[PDB]
Amino acid sequence: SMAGHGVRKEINTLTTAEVDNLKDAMRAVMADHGPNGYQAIAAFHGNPPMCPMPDGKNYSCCTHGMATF
Amino acid sequence: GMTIKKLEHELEKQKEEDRTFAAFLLHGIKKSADVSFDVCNHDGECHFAGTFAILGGEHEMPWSFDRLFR
Amino acid sequence: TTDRIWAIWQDLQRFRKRPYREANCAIQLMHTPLQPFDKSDNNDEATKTHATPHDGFEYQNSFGYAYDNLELNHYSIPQLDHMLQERKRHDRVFAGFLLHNIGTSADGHVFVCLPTGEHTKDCSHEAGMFSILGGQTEMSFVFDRLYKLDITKALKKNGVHLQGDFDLEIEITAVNGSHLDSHVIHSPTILFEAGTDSAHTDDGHTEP
Ligand code: CUO
Repeated sequence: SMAGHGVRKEINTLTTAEVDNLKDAMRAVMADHGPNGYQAIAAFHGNPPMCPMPDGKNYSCCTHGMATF
Repeated sequence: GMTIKKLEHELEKQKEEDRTFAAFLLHGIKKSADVSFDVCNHDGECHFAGTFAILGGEHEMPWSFDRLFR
Repeated sequence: TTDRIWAIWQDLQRFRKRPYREANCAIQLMHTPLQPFDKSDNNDEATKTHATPHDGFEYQNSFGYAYDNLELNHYSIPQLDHMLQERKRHDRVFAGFLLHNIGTSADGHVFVCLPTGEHTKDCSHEAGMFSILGGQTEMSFVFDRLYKLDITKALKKNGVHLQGDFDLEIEITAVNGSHLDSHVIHSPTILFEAGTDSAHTDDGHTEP
């Protein structure tokens, strides 16, 4: 099983193996076209705009200037 | 370096002294901007008060803070 | 349920590929017959045959009773194994108690007090507690080994490291609520447990 919790650690303490895996994983992430792709995820933040408002207007999804941020 | 317990202690220490603050009311200014403000005496002598930034862009959702930024 | 958990451990053991029905500890005790099961007072023939604890391990077919499911907290056996490993991941510090449980049952509470206040938390007073069941009737028994309890979370919370000097304070209370003299009981030890990867030293040089 590959499960458990992920560990987020400091960047300055970069361990070569860790960095390699990240770079490779990121590379693959960037490559994939799928919805769980780099482009798709990035889209959530702002452009292209992912959010609909009921008028049909499109706006950036990220919540800023709010408690929810 | 501080531990949680330590940090809390550190923070309280800050509380001990009186402080003066400038408060800003911020709302969506349709863009990202950097603000710098200085405190000036009547003389006109000024010193750099501080800086804060606003992240934004077109098609941002509208927002306004309920309270002031200190 | 406790018996079921024992069974659970047993099945996990096989996952580990350790022998399921094999104990290589307290060999002397295992062979001993277990009274009163041994005696005629016990009509149950199966139990009498079962008296040696060694035979006890295989509940299945011996006892002829099964459990609907052998899982802990809805975790599959393989799931538990994986779960166990994760726990292993972090370094851990434990307090060990030598239990010479004697007298009536009592509850014990303990926490590690730190020498300073200030910024640092005062005595958390809640390392954890364990209880011991007992009565006057009980035959004297002493644990061969220490009883380990994982202090790590609390210690980290207080922000102490393993190295940090700290004392352990223990309070023993009877069910009655009478305080028991802690002096007689030996103080608990602090053990630090790490995985294979251990730390290298600052002072001195390990490699030649
Ligand atoms: O950008 Cu939307 O917040 Cu960091």
